[PDB]
Amino acid sequence: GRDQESTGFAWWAGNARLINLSGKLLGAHVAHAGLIVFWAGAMNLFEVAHFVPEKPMYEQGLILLPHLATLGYGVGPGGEVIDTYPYFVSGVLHLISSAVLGFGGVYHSLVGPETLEESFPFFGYVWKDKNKMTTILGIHLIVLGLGAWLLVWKAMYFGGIYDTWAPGGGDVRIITNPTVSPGVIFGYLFRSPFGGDGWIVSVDNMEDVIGGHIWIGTLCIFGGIWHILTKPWAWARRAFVWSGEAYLSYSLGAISIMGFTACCMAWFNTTAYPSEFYGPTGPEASQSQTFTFLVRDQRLGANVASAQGPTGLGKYLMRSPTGEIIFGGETMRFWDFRGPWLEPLRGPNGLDLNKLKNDIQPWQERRAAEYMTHAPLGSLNSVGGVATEINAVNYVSPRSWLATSHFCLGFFFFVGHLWHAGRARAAAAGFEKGIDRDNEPVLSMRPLD
Amino acid sequence: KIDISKQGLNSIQNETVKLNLMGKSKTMESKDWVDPQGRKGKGYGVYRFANKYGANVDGYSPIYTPDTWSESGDSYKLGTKGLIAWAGLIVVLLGVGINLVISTSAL
Amino acid sequence: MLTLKIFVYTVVTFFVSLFIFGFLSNDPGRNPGQ
Amino acid sequence: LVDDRLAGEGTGKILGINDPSLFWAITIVFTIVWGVFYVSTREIDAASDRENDDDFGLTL
Amino acid sequence: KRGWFDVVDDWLRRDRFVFVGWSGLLLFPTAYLALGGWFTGTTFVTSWYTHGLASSYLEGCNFLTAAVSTPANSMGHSLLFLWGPEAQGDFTRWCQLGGLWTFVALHGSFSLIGFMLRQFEIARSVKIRPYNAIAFSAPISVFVSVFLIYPLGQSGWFFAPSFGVAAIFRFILFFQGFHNWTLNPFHMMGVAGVLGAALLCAIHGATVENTLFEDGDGANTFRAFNPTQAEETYSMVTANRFWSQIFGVAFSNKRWLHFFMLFVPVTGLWMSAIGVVGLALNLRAYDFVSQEIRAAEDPEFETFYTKNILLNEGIRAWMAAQDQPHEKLVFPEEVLPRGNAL
Amino acid sequence: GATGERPFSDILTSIRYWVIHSITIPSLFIAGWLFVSTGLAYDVFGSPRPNEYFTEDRQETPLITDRFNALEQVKKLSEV
Amino acid sequence: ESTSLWARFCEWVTSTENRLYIGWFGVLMIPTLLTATSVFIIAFIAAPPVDIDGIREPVSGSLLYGNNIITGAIIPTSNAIGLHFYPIWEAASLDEWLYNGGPYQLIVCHFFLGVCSYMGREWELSFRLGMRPWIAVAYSAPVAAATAVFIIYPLGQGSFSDGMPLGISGTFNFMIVFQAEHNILMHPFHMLGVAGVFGGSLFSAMHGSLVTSSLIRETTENESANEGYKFGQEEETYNIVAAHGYFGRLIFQYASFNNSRSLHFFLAAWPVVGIWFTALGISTMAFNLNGFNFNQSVVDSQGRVINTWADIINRANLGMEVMHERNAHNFPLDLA
Ligand SMILES: CCCCCCCCCCCCCCCCCC(=O)OC[C@H](CO[C@@H]1O[C@H](CO[C@H]2O[C@H](CO)[C@H](O)[C@H](O)[C@H]2O)[C@H](O)[C@H](O)[C@H]1O)OC(=O)CCCCCCCCCCCCCCCCC
Ligand code: CLA
Ligand code: CLA
Ligand code: CLA
Ligand SMILES: CCCCCCCCCCCCCCCCCC(=O)OC[C@H](CO[C@@H]1O[C@H](CO)[C@H](O)[C@H](O)[C@H]1O)OC(=O)CCCCCCCCCCCCCCCCC
Ligand SMILES: CCCCCCCCCCCCCCCC(=O)OC[C@H](COP(=O)(O)OC[C@@H](O)CO)OC(=O)CCCCCCCCCCCCCCC
Ligand SMILES: CC1=C(/C=C/C(C)=C/C=C/C(C)=C/C=C/C=C(C)/C=C/C=C(C)/C=C/C2=C(C)CCCC2(C)C)C(C)(C)CCC1
Ligand SMILES: CC1=C(/C=C/C(C)=C/C=C/C(C)=C/C=C/C=C(C)/C=C/C=C(C)/C=C/C2=C(C)CCCC2(C)C)C(C)(C)CCC1
Ligand SMILES: CC1=C(/C=C/C(C)=C/C=C/C(C)=C/C=C/C=C(C)/C=C/C=C(C)/C=C/C2=C(C)CCCC2(C)C)C(C)(C)CCC1
Ligand SMILES: CC/C=C\C/C=C\C/C=C\CCCCCCCC(=O)O
Ligand code: OEX
Ligand SMILES: [Cl-]
Ligand SMILES: [Fe+2]
Repeated sequence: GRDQESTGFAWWAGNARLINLSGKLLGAHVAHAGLIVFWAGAMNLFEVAHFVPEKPMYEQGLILLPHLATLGYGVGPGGEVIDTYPYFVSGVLHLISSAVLGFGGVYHSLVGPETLEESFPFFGYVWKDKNKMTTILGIHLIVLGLGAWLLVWKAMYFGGIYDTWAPGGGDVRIITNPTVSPGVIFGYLFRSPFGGDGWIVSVDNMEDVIGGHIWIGTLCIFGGIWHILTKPWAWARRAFVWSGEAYLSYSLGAISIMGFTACCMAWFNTTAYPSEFYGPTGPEASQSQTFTFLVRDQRLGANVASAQGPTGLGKYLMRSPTGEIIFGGETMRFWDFRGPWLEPLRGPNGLDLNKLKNDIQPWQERRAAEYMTHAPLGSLNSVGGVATEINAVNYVSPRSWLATSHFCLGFFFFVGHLWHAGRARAAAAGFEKGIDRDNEPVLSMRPLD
Repeated sequence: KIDISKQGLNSIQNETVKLNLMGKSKTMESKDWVDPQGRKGKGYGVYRFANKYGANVDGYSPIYTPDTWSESGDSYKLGTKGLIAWAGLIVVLLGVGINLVISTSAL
Repeated sequence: MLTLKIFVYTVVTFFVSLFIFGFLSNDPGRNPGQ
Repeated sequence: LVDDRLAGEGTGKILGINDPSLFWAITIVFTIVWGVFYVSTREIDAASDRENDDDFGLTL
Repeated sequence: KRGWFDVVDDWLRRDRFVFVGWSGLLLFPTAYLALGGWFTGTTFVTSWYTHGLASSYLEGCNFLTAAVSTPANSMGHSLLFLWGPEAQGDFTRWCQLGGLWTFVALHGSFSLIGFMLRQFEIARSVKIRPYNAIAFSAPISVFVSVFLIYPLGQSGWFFAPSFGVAAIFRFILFFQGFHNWTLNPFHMMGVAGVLGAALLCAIHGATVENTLFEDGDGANTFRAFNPTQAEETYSMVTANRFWSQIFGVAFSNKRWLHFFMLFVPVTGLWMSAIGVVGLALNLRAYDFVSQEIRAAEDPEFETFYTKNILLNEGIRAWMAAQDQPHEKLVFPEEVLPRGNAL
Repeated sequence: GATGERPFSDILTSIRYWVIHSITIPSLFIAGWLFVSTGLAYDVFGSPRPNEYFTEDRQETPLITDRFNALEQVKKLSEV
Repeated sequence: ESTSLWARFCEWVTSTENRLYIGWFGVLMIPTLLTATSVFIIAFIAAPPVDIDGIREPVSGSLLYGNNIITGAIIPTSNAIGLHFYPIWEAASLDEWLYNGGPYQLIVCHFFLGVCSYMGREWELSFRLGMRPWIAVAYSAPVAAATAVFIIYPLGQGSFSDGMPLGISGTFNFMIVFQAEHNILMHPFHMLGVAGVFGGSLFSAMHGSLVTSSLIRETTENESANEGYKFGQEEETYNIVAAHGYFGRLIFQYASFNNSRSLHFFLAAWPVVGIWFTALGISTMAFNLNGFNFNQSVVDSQGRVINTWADIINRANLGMEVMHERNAHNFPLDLA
């Protein structure tokens, strides 16, 4: 290693001593990737070993297994786990590959070449060499595009992916006609983030997901090819700071945005995050509660359409601010919800009174009751229910865990982007270690008013 | 004003750690020194006014001075017989304690 | 109401374009460092 | 109906454009500012006493 | 030094790892006894016979729910000595009756007195000014008004805070429900003082750390300082210009800056103490009579103040039965205020 | 500098120190364990065991009503 | 000499000779903040009642409608609207716009953009003056707290009506309802935030008193020491060694800070981390991850429940829960 004597960086900032050491930096990155794969495999093995078939996935605190279920692995019609062997296979493969990755990282960090700019010119680089950095960026863009295309191939030729909107209940479908319309793809991208619109979180069928992935794979491959063959222009050289910490800050900001988007998608989406494996969402539980109370009160001989509440608005059915027929109560704020068990009862102008008066199905009622009781509310020590409940239920929704953790991560990485962007801009200018007593900039300016 | 030799940091084996504790670094006073990110040095060193005030804050109030350590304590006077007696006593006490914990509990 | 929307859109795009094209105009070079 | 309204909230339009006039306003203002910047970006660069070669920019 | 006083002063005011001083004789025993009493009460002593709860680790409570509980309301304002006419020398029954709370409080007050005296003595020995000793008056006033004056103006020690986390939370919620403590201007000044003190601390730390001087060649700037140096380590001119162009106003006097830093939280805490002293006699700024009259005459007038009033009413009605066992309040379920479907 | 006591770094890295304190700390730990397990903690400080919260006489929470007869009242309430 | 119109405009915008720095972030900051300020003042003075719960029960919050400073507020947007975008041009008339709670959304959006631009402008002036750019990082804690109470909580609860009102009594109502629904007092992140503010006050008073106690004599007794300090002077005005000696004899030697830079970094770091954690706690509780629930935890041998201070807190929460909205609920569970 090194020391503060010959570096100027303390032990709590020791990873900054390998900014200009290409081999050791590569070793550190490979070791970290091995750590990530190790966690994936170990967590998959931990979750597969603690899974019982008498309870749904969201009732047992699983977050990695529902990811494999949505890919159509070991699941059946209706969203019931049938086989649990592919999860074991995936976990074993990840855990074993982590060993190779960790060995590579340890080798490159301990006994590998310290600075690979003289023995391996192809892999060597300088942070200020724009062409080499752009070439590396293009290579990794090509790799990511290949990964997106690999995801696309699964839904088409290798058995497909789980579709929660499939006719006759959710099942593993095959996507034959993806939506590759420019108007459809641009509609999701340049949509408002507010209610009703929802930006890209509002994607409501797997055809749109597969079409967007085709688009993103093609774009990434083309951009990688473009960057391999070119170098930044004058307007780009005039606008950016060119150093390793600057590149790190850019990446930190990008992945902070990604983390916030992931949190929102986990909280709100139902297509890519089926409720069969993640439980009901926020609005879904409220809509289910109103639906089941309407059904129960209708079974007791009541007129749900003409029933009037304490405020005079409607106990079960009211009108949305645009005219659509929606559920009444405080769930009037969640009328944008759209779920597979509720859509069949919805007509062109909202809920159909005759359909919910004569054509409500027992499976719909069971889904509504289950999503009502398993609402995404809980406590830090995993106690289900509102904050004024008793210790009877040990449950916290998998959506809550992912949403909270990823919001925290996104905020902290935004703060990291701020820190590193500021430090890079200051260090490149040349005053990151303090002000110069001999030449203080403020002393040379005219005093203010 | 401050004598570095009288600060009690002369009994440290590791030269780099010794230099770290006095707030000194021979590498950094060179005009051609470059830190990991790639910034040249102005020859100040760790502290600009090291000659004016004697030493740094590290060389002013150290918290690890092996010179002031007691001459005894680096060797056990009781020797091997004391260690053997200690081993016997700790084995006996551990047995007695585990027996008492098991007996006083509900098995 | 459409006139208000057009006016607000014009104002917002004016200010955002000013921001973008000002930060694109060799901003890192405006520092007192030597 | 009793009155009239734009009726566009919660629809999912690209950039919220329901009328081409908004697109025209955005494009015209952006183009004006871009042209003003484009005329002067040559003079602005020359204030650094350096040429915009491959080594230009703030580097470390 | 030949006299008894002289030799005792020579030994007491010695240069040592732990300074004892003349005030140590009052500080160390009382502080040790208060800490030990709190730890013993939270670990072993219960609260079943005085409050009807469990407040110890022995009974199955964690760090948050363990506390030293106040005596029963029947005891009034009794000082509850170990030898008093209630415990009568019985240690176990003294612990069961709630005498450990008064023990801890009475020893803690004298420990606070001894600590301010120690601050004064150490300041005088080093020949500096006693502004640190002056600053402790705000915590001492807060402790005196909350733990002594407020219970002394109530039914008894039963309504004092209990030395615990969840007990303090219950005390806070009780103060909200019954006194409308959030609507007290003195509490508003206290909140402003505390938040402004935090603001000042953060902003001063950041401003000093980001206007440093280049006194070294290393990126670790903590090693470019020496306490005996003459020149200041940061640029006051640069800091002043930055904050003048960003905020509009800025400090130009270090002494005034640091006195303001001292002045803000002390004043906030003193104002809150005055408010609690006033609240000890149920002199609460609870309601606005004009708003109540307008809402009574007009069934359409509603503001957030009325909603807060309803919330306080619900808190009182639903907490009264268990929080005050001595009143023996039995409330039928149909008299408790309640909303629709909730 | 130093106020005239042995440095903590010197003491904590001593064979004598770790020979003396390989007995005292475990002895205190075992003493506390035996204090709790032998029932002394309940008897000294008067805390109720899990089976002594409610007696056959009263099935409600205790309440002390008299200030000067408090000793006798708490003696009666604690009766098993 | 600048000649182009754009070059002159850039030189003026990025000028360090202005009385108040403009910058490129100030270009975004000034109009948004002015818009929010104007709408806030006009609504606080003369706005009509706003239907906040969507149950046709308007709530007054304006001075002209029978309120004082303590009682006045800006009522959040209607519950019927939800998270939908409600700009001024989406209303049939200004009378309808003011009835549903438009000004709250307008002010909230403009204020969020303005505070983000304010932090950016802090960085910008730090760069232009030749400083180190982390005063902006310090400001991120209050920025995150404001975002959490104004944006993230409505985002997770599905409506802007669950947002914090722009008033005093409205703030107290927000706090009480938050406690009744999430048990915020039992949240470790709220405990960390409380520790942060209490420690910030402690350390601010401690530092101010220690610096004021070591002032070197440069005046007489008929004038203040502030007159003893001269702006722009080079020598230090107080005895760091004397203050360190006093503190190290007050507690013990190795507890005080001998390094002024380290002491000021600690002063900066404590409250910032505390507020970061409390804002993270609010944002986490937005997605219904409440605090510790030690209700009916202590149970005796026969199975009966022994109460605790946590149970008393639960009784208070039940009291303030069944009354936070009297007529807005038709079903037993508050799932939102
Ligand atoms: C180009 C630059 C930006 C330009 C535009 C800027 C506008 C700024 C306006 C000012 C106000 C600030 C922004 C407010 C955002 C509010 C987001 C919201 O109400 O909701 C967020 C939306 C969620 O949309 C939801 O999407 C849902 C999707 O619908 C459908 O979703 C599924 C589809 O299958 C299901 O079928 C489901 O039933 C169905 O309803 C619904 O439509 C909901 O009504 C809808 O609200 O997420 C999303 O847009 C995805 C994630 C968005 C970004 C991250 C948001 C969280 C972080 C905030 C910022 C950082 C804070 C921390 C740092 C602080 C310090 C700096
Ligand atoms: C260091 C100082 C100190 C101080 C100030 C206190 C203060 C207090 N203690 Mg604590 N205490 C201490 C140390 C101290 N304690 C020690 C070392 C122990 C041993 C563990 C205790 C154990 C203890 C117990 C067990 C109790 C207290 C309690 C109290 C209160 C006692 C009330 C009383 O009537 O006092 C006595 C009154 C006085 C005024 C004494 C002063 C009289 C002067 C000196 C005249 C001397 C004249 C006399 C006629 C002649 C004697 C001389 C001759 C015998 C040689 C008071 C708040 C009580 C409590 O808190 O109740 C809730 C209680 O129960 N204390
Ligand atoms: C995420 C993980 C991580 C990784 C991969 C690295 C990586 C690296 N660190 Mg950093 N570091 C980290 C976290 C990490 N660090 C943290 C948390 C801190 C704060 C304490 C630091 C502080 C720090 C300092 C102060 C320094 C480094 C340095 C180094 C580099 C040189 C290694 C070396 O010389 O000493 C390795 C020393 C040893 C011989 C220990 C070997 C133990 C091995 C590696 C354990 C892993 C083995 C595993 C159990 C089995 C794998 C085998 C396989 C077959 C399965 C290395 C690339 C050095 C540097 O700057 O280089 C120029 C250095 O000066 N780091
Ligand atoms: C991994 C991510 C990635 C990254 C980090 C970069 C990074 C960079 N790109 Mg590359 N690029 C990528 C992927 C990426 N690119 C892809 C996928 C493509 C194919 C479209 C390109 C095509 C491309 C071109 C054509 C150019 C660059 C340039 C640059 C540089 C300028 C920075 C900049 O964006 O200005 C900051 C960003 C802006 C001012 C605004 C951009 C935001 C756009 C306009 C949003 C709307 C999207 C757009 C209309 C595309 C359609 C959407 C889609 C659905 C079809 C920088 C080195 C420039 C250059 O230097 O080339 C050598 C340049 O001229 N890139
Ligand atoms: C993408 C290029 C970015 C270039 C650099 C930008 C730098 C920053 C500039 C300032 C940005 C903030 C102010 C913006 C104000 C104008 C926008 C506005 O108010 O729109 C508000 C309008 C609302 O539009 C509404 O639409 C309704 C129907 O849907 C009705 O028609 C309403 O009348 C209408 O107002 O929304 C939009 O214009 C949609 C914007 C979509 C943006 C997609 C960006 C995709 C690429 C980036 C992806 C990541 C984005 C960040 C995500 C994480 C965030 C934490
Ligand atoms: C575009 C700009 C964006 C941000 C704008 C910010 C505007 C606010 C500025 C307020 C300055 C007022 C200072 C007065 C006093 C004054 O003149 O200050 C000036 C004072 C000068 O200090 P000196 O070192 O020169 O003093 C020397 C000594 O000898 C004094 O005796 O500096 C300070 O104390 C800074 C602390 C200001 C703290 C102000 C906080 C806010 C106050 C509360 C606001 C209530 C609003 C109610 C609305 C209904
Ligand atoms: C350099 C460095 C570092 C780092 C490091 C790292 C990060 C590493 C990693 C590493 C890694 C990352 C590793 C890994 C490994 C792995 C392995 C070794 C595995 C194994 C496995 C197995 C053996 C399995 C088995 C099985 C099967 C087959 C089936 C089922 C069952 C079981 C599970 C049993 C540190 C920080 C120290 C610092 C200094 C420097
Ligand atoms: C897959 C998928 C999809 C698709 C997607 C896509 C296709 C996307 C794209 C995306 C994109 C395409 C994005 C972009 C972005 C961008 C950005 C975010 C930018 C930024 C920028 C910046 C930040 C800048 C800055 C600046 C300025 C302004 C000034 C000067 C300086 C600088 C340059 C720095 C969908 C949804 C359909 C469905 C689902 C799935
Ligand atoms: C009552 C009384 C008394 C007194 C007593 C005493 C003085 C005692 C003491 C006692 C004591 C003196 C105790 C203590 C205890 C302690 C403890 C129980 C501790 C614990 C700790 C912990 C649990 C820790 C934790 C942690 C960790 C591990 C990590 C980091 C953070 C912390 C540090 C928090 C007398 C007889 C005089 C008289 C009568 C009455
Ligand atoms: C000289 C010809 C060369 C290039 C011109 C090419 C294409 C012009 C195409 C479209 C211009 C109008 C764009 C309108 C966008 C949509 C507006 C709306 O949604 O109302
Ligand atoms: O609005 Mn305001 O507070 Ca959210 O929870 Mn449901 O809704 Mn209403 O109640 Mn609770
Ligand atoms: Cl409802
Ligand atoms: Fe200071």
